[PDB]
This record gives sequence, structure tokens and C-alpha cells, in this order.
Amino acid sequence: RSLTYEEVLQELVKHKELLRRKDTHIRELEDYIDNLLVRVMEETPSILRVPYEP
Amino acid sequence: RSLTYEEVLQELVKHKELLRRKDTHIRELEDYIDNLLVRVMEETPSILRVPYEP
Amino acid sequence: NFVFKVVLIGESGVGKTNLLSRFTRNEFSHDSRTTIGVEFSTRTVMLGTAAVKAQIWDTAGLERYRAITSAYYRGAVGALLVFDLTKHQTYAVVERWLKELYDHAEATIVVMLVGNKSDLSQAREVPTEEARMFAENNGLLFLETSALDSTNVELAFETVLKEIFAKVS
Amino acid sequence: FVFKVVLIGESGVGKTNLLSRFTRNEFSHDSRTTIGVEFSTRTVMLGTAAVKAQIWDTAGLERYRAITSAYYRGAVGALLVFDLTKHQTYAVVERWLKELYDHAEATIVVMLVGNKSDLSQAREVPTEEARMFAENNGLLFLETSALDSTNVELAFETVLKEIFAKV
Ligand SMILES: Nc1nc2c(ncn2[C@@H]2O[C@H](COP(=O)(O)OP(=O)(O)NP(=O)(O)O)[C@@H](O)[C@H]2O)c(=O)[nH]1
Ligand SMILES: Nc1nc2c(ncn2[C@@H]2O[C@H](COP(=O)(O)OP(=O)(O)NP(=O)(O)O)[C@@H](O)[C@H]2O)c(=O)[nH]1
Ligand SMILES: [Mg+2]
Ligand SMILES: [Mg+2]
Repeated sequence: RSLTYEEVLQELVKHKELLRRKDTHIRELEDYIDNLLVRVMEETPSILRVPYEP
Repeated sequence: RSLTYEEVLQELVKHKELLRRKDTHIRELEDYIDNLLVRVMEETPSILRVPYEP
Repeated sequence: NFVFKVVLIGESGVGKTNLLSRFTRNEFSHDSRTTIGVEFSTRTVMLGTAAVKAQIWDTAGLERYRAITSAYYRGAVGALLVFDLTKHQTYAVVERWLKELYDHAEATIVVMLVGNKSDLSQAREVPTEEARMFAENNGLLFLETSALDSTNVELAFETVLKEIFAKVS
Repeated sequence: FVFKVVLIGESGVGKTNLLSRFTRNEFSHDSRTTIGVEFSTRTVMLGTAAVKAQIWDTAGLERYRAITSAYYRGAVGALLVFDLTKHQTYAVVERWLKELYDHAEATIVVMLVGNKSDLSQAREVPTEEARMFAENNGLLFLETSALDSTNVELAFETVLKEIFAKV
């Protein structure tokens, strides 16, 4: 059925908050990666080689 | 400016699209992390110790 | 001396990361964020005349396939399978956790079923007797803990180490 | 001789495809922004010396990252790449040069690279403006295409030669 203006506007508000949470968590993942790679680069940088050779 | 129904809906459609791309990016980051950790866990697991000892 | 690898497993939100910090660091955090990645902390106890290092691993309690699963369980000699005694769903999925555990570890690994968040027991949804009985029928140890106020956290991990030690010597 | 070389410049300019072109002779029309940090190697004979290039790559993000120091640490060479089809990528080049010199060691050999020369129809940076900026700042300069190959070997090999001349 056709959504009212307010129903569409609620969906937009909900999506705005979800976008904010997703952006937050992207930066948490990117920060984890960066902190981990500092340790890798300093201890065992061969892990970062492309292609990988164990 | 008081957005019209169509302007709200367009903003919603755009957010929906942004969300799909953010979800794909999150999973790309998660997969990268998992693949890197496999190698860290194999070669130099002490990197994962909390608190960290270099 | 001995190094025993112990893994924490169970649903997101049950308190795995806080049980690990409370045992190995005597620290606890209210931050509700799911663990990213995989981490381990250590604590060394004396059992009888042996210095025994517990090397206890942590990762988020996710059901989906992950590349890190095999290496996470590899070499484990003990497991704490944790649920939140205030959230029945976390208990309902215990057997799915055991199934995954026995896809990656020998059938007789030392396991403790842990009902965590005992300081919230006014909101209990899992009866102590019921989970105790399940643990007994499945060859698991059992305790209720609180990572927040410390109740039974040491006992939980020290009991697992004592059993592994008994079995290994 | 093993020479650490870093790739710097805006997201999208072609760093990862310049790396794969030079080190594996491969190119991907599809590549997405790079996650984390990686490196690939190629070894050339310079005169009678075997010289390994160990060339590092990460996303061209302007914000603060933890990996920045270790990325630049020990680098003796850099390619600072812009897209000659995208003037914004060139305008911002003095900012990357700023970062390089803040983290880079003093003797670093730097080449400014205008990538995507195969898209000459969509050009937004005259060769001349870019050459002069390079000449003014003591940087090498070339235009390349990771796609069709033009100047890619020449770009990385010229850096390695200049490093080799110094060492
Ligand atoms: N009151 C109380 N809260 C607890 C207790 N244990 C953990 N918490 C809280 O419960 C929430 C989640 O705990 P956390 O240890 O992060 O759970 P986890 O099992 O590691 N989750 P994940 O698997 O997603 O990483 C947090 O806000 C934490 O502070 C406890 O014993 N009592
Ligand atoms: N036509 C053409 N396309 C190119 C060339 N080099 C790269 N591309 C295309 O440009 C897009 C981005 O290339 P990529 O190598 O990923 O850029 P990057 O600089 O590594 N980006 P980031 O810093 O985010 O990781 C890709 O679609 C790639 O196929 C080139 O020389 N010519
Ligand atoms: Mg956790
Ligand atoms: Mg890239």
C-alpha cells in the first residue's frame, strides 16, 4: 500500500541513524586494521606481500 | 524549505543505496581482517596478545 | 611447566571479553561493542608444583563461517562456553556452540558451561538447576559468574585449568 | 640492494594498478579502493647489480592513520601519482609532497607521475604545468598508463636508477 509522507519520512530518519552507526563501525574496523598492521609491519612484514609466500 | 513527498522519497532511495554499499564495504573489511589474522595466527601470534609485548 | 590454550565461545553479548579481562587483568568495562578480530590474554597459576600458564583466546560469538575459526580452536585444551543467565536465547543455542566446538577439538576437551551476569539475577531467565543439569548430562563443568563484581570468575577458569592438568598428567 | 619504494596520491589515480602492472604485468579494470597495506616486488639488473624493488601500496586517504609512519619508514623512493584526467588529484599533490617530507628520510628519490595517459581526450592537467612543478621541487616527472603500459617500466626503473646512483 501507498506510504504516507510521515511513513516515508520515518523511514528516512531510521535510515539516517543506521547510516551513522554503519559509518561508526566502518571506522572501528579501519582503526582495528591500522593498529594491527603497525604491529605486522614492524614484526613480520612478509605477511603483507602480494602474492603471499609463507 | 519544506521538502515535498517526492523529495523525501528520493532522499530515502539514495540512503537505501548508500546503505547497501556500506554493508558491502563492512564485509570487505571483515574478510580482509579474517584473512590477515589467519596469517598472523600462523606466523606470529604474539601480535594478538593483550596487553601487547613487542 | 605448562601452557594450556583455552578458548571462550558463546553468543555475542554474554560477557566473553569481560570474563577474559576480569581473570587476566582484573579489569572490566561497560562498553557494549562486539569484539573485532581475535585476541588472547594470559594468566599463570601454580597447580601443585607446576607453573601453569593459561593462554585464553577471545573473538566475537558469530555463527557465520569465518576464516579464523580453525586456527582459533587449533591446539585448545579447554573451552568456556558462556551464556547470559538473563537472556534465554543465549542458552538455547548452547548445543549449536558445542557442535561447532566438536568440529574443531577432540570430543573429550575440558569444557565449562558458564552462566554469566549473576549480578543481574533479578532478571534471570535461565534456572541454575536446569543449566546445571544440562552440564551434568553432557560431561561439562558448570558455574554462574559475574565479570562485573568478580563472583566465581577465578574459580571458573582455575577449575578448567585443574581439570586439564589432571587429564594431562 | 633492496630499495623500499612507496606509492602515494589520491584514491582512484591508479597506484594499485601501477604496482600490479610493474610487478606482475597485470591490470584490473575493476579495482576497488585498497584495504590495509601490501607490497609487491620486482628485481631488475642494473649494470652488474641485482636490485630488488619492494614497492608498498595503501589507499590514498588524506585523514590521519596509524600506519603512516611505518609506511614511509625506510623508504628510499616514492611515486606520487595523480590522474591527469582529474584536476583535483593534481591540485592536492603539494599536500602529499608535504606528507612525504614529514615522514620520509632526507635522501628519498621522488617522481611525480600523471597516470591514465591513455585517456588523453579527458585530460585536465597539461604536461607543462606538471613538469614545471616537478622541476621547481626537484622531483622527477612522467606520464604513464597502467592500462596500456606506457612509461610504467620507465617510471619505476628511473627511480631505481637514481636510488642506485646515490647508494
Ligand atoms: N552487569 C554485568 N554486565 C556484564 C557482565 N559481563 C559483561 N557485561 C556487559 O555485557 C555487555 C557485553 O559484554 P562483552 O564482554 O563485550 O560480551 P562478548 O561476549 O565479548 N560479546 P562479543 O562476542 O560480541 O564480543 C557489556 O556492556 C559488558 O560490560 C556481567 O557479569 N555483569
Ligand atoms: N583508463 C585507465 N584506467 C586506469 C589506469 N590506472 C588505473 N585505472 C583504473 O582506475 C581505477 C582505480 O585504479 P586503482 O589502481 O585501484 O587506483 P588506486 O590509486 O589504487 N585507488 P585507492 O588509493 O583507493 O586504493 C580502476 O578502475 C582502474 O582500472 C589507467 O592507466 N588508465
Ligand atoms: Mg567480545
Ligand atoms: Mg589502491
